[PDB]
Amino acid sequence: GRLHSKGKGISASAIPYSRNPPAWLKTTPEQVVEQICKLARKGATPSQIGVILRDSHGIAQVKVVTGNKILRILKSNGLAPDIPEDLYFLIKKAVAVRKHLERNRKDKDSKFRLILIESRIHRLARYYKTVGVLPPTWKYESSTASTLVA
Amino acid sequence: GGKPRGLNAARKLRNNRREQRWADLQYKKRALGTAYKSSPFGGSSHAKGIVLEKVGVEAKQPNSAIRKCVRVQLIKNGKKVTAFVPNDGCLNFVDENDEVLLAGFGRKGKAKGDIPGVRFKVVKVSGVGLLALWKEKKEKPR
Amino acid sequence: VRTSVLHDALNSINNAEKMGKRQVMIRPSSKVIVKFLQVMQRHGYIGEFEEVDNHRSGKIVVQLNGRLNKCGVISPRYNVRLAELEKWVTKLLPARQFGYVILTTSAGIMDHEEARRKHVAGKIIGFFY
RNA sequence: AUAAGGGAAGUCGGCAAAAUAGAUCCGUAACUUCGGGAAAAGGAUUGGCUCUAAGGGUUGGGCACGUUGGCGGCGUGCGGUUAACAACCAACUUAGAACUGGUACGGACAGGGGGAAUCUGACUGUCUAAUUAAAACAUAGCAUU
RNA sequence: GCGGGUAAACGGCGGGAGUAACUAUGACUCUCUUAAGGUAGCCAAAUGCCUCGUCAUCUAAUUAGUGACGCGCAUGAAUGG
RNA sequence: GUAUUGGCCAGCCGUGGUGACAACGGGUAACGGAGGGUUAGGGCUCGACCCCGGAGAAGGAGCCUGAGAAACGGCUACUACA
RNA sequence: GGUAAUUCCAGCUCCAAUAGCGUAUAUUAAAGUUGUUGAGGUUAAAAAGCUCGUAGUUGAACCUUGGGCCUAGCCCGCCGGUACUGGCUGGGCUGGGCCUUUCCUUCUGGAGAACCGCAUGCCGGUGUGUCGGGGAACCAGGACUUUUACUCUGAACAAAUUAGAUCGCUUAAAGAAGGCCUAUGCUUGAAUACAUUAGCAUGGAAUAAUAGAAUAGGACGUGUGGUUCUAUUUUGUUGGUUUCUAGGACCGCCGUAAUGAUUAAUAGGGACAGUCGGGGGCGUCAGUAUUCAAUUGUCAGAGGUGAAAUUCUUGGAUUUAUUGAAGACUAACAACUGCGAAAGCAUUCGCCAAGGAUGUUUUCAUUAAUCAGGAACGAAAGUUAGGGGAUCGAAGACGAUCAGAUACCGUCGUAGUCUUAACCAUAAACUAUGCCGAUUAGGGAUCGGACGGCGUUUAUUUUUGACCCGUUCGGCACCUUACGAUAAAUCAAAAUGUUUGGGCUCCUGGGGGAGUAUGGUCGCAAGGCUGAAACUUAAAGAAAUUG
RNA sequence: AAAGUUAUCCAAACUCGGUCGUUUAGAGGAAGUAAAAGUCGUAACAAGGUCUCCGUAGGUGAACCUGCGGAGGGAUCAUUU
Repeated sequence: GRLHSKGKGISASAIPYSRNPPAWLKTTPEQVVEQICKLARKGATPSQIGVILRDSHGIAQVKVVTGNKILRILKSNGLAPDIPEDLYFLIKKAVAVRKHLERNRKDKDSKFRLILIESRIHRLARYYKTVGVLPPTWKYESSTASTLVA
Repeated sequence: GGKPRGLNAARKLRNNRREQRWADLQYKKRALGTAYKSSPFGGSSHAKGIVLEKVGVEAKQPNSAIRKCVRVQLIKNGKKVTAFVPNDGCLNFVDENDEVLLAGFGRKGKAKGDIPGVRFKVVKVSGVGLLALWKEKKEKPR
Repeated sequence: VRTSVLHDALNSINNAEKMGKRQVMIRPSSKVIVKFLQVMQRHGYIGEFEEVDNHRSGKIVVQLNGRLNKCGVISPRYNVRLAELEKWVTKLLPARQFGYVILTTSAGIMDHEEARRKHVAGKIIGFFY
């Protein structure tokens, strides 16, 4: 029911039964791409760009109007990041707790909690390599993990 | 309940059976071969021995009697055991130094009835057999 | 997690028959279940079944006509010879004169008493009577 | 200083003497305060002569299309990285092979005998100059006023 | 002088009668005596007279050596075990 | 070198080979198989022994004759018996 | 069996098998007490203290179905006739051909039928003939095709043994013989099936895996340059040379095309938004109470028990008031209420990192479940060095009770109880109930989030807060009932199990000996982990009923 | 062309050490099981007369006591502003 917990949740998002853009939008696909690229240039990430595009003006679901996904669009325009978002975000958590442990040496629970993050990181990295997204020698040395972040 | 059931999982089923097989008592005594090493009889059915003395054995609680046992030393190994004469008034047919033949009680190691701790019984004496003397169909050699 | 949708569907059907209802829902759709339902339907053990549709796995709804008993499934896909079928029909069937074991062959998902006629064999999936 | 055969049978007691001994290569137990025991125990080689191999330094390349200077030095601008070359200079240490001898070769000097246990002091150290160097004294550790 | 404290202060740490289904001994009991009556450990030991104690091992032969036994003339806990 | 291939052997040169899918080692009152005993189906257990294959002639090694032997109702030496 | 023996020793009578019966040891069925089919794990023997994770096992849905014609072989129903014969436009089952976007690779050679035109001939046709033109069945030869698992059919594979056909050795176990008339003779059998794993061919294409075009390094062309190599037989013969020509490798321009990417799982991960919690760490704030100390005031016994007694007192006990110090702990609110993987966690504020549920027309796209060895945390007691040492309090000393009392009752009191830096890794670590997933019955309470609604309440008010009614998601629990389960007690799981198979890990096999001995390994030690045998025994044990 | 003889090779057999495996002798020590009539107490089963049991630590002729932290398999499913 959940990877690393004892509880189950079903707070998902239901996708409508309509593969046609609402008529009132009346927006062409050609103009859609530039604003997406605009936010990526200012420094945003594919996940968060969608919520502004959805909230601020018009398109609820990019796929129907465009025919392709945000990452697919970005990859063909050479703005795709080197390391996939899911792997990147996890690392950001692991580094911060490490800094906490060196000052607070008696925080036993976080030591247990820390075990979870890289175990998730290791499990996710294995899949990326066997499909061909990551080079087959990437290893995530716990020492230099900071360099990977930036 | 709790077995492995997959199609490519014959190895686990074989391993568990061979391991859990040892908790059985009947099978385990055969594999280790304790009877051959330990039992006074080296896996055989009968044996011959020489008589040392005659002893009386007291019965257990509900009964009360003297069970009239005998002391024997085997020729194969030279160990000494106790044997139950199994008839009525036969202690007048066995004397000292008479080279008797022994069998078991048919309980496969444990003691039968009330006699506290004897696992064998005399079948022959001077090669004549007990029942022959009892029904006076023969005579002992002189 | 879900590992045998065919077993899940059959289990739901059995509950209704022993409780006496006339309707069951089936959440995951697949060719194997839908063809499995047809083999009973050609013998009358079930009634009319409706397939809904959405861009997803897809639900199914059939209404139970009664006159149906235990219908199970064998989870480990065994290998059956054409000679070792009398063993299986002796194994799990109330009687010889009726009941059906269902196989999968290269000629399609089908049952015995015709596999004997067509001289075919394959793997076992279930049974119903 | 040396002695045939025996090898502690001598004597309170192996007292005195003999035996092992350098270097290179193998192998090394119980026990333990895991640092030791350990050169444990126990084995093999060692000359002469003729050869072979390995372990370095210094100086040039280094080009072209001009330049100031008495063939050459600097101040240029470029390129180019010899599957690395050529000349000269200098001691020793290590390894391998053949031949050879009355089978000998750390040829003199120099140069540990070893093992299984018991009593007693933890260890390095100190004292009766001129009969006793020890189990005696001292020591770090512990405790008391 | 009378009354309390103090043993890693000096030192000390016993005798006598009955008894369990052969016997034998005495867990247990009764009794005298003072401040308490040798606990954990160890042994013919550099500490044991009787003594060349008794048993095993080492030798052809051992008052010597080692391992056990313990009513120990007269072992024993910082006079440290 | 053998009747012939082969790390079978002699020289020079590389650093490899097997393993939790159980290597290496230890036990077997263990010659292997065709097969015997008992049964709903699935099995459990035995197999020195009349047929096929392997090894041995007290224990080890060495050899002559011949197409074929490391032979033993053939020889040589040691061990243990006699 | 203890003086009338249903059981000993004897006579009579009777029972079972019978030329055989008894006894001992080994093995099989009985044994669903080894359990893949097919066995237990709340209390009877047994779910590791809890979580992470590698070998190993198992893994959501989705890509050619349907319809329209023709034909064959076989069974049943029907009619009728003589076991035999024909018929139904009979009903079916198996198979083979075409059409619907689907048909089914290709080259060379062989012989040759049906359909076609000729005439010698007969009754709209045929042998005619070295007459000739098509596309197709077979054979031979060559080239091309995702790979394993699975199933069908073939080949090959001792004799004896197993099942099994035939023959009156006088029958049978056996044997492979024999049979007919009259015969100088004739005639037969010595069959058949299986083994089943591995290897060799063939048909099938569901089921379970695996690869293909995404920075196009993609497919095709008798379009068209190019640069490289190989070289038949023909020009009398040989050698060398060349043009054309045949083939192969690499690489450009142009043309052809619907030019190449599955859903977004009541699978999983991550991002985002407002909340939520006695989850954790570091610092910091506050609170009485206990003990001691100082100041202050008086006058006799005070403490303690079922009742006594130790101990303390005019150097004033006990009691009263103000002030100070030390250490531990956060009462009442506090509950069938919360959080955490468990052990556990309750005073304020500040800092630091973390988490579930909810909301969501954001994002990736199978990335998942459980885990032998392996690893992190792990109450209390205990160990090694410091600090601190208020209160309680192992060991111990005294006072009582008691025949004794090394205890239960009382006064003190050392280690310890607290903390810092390191060890130990066991508990009735209990829900005596492993983890993931699906279905199954009614109800009212309760915690967190969201949604809808008439009202009330008091707010620089109105939105909101708070109270009421209802719906929904996720938790800690409870009440009635059994359609179900169990031996029962009881259970919404301990159900969906003789009508037995969703996936994965661990543990037990009558009671003792025994969590002992020996070996290995971790630890300063106490000890932890792994873990037998000899021997002994007919009962130990669970739930419920009557006394 | 025999005896003999020089240098390699295959090698039985013997001596000494090391390691592994099997059988077995022993002064003495510490146990467990059975046969019970003995002897000393009464720990457990009732609120067994101090509720029982678990982990740990110390002590005591013996069953056993006490301290700290747990459990009910208890002698309580339950007490109101």
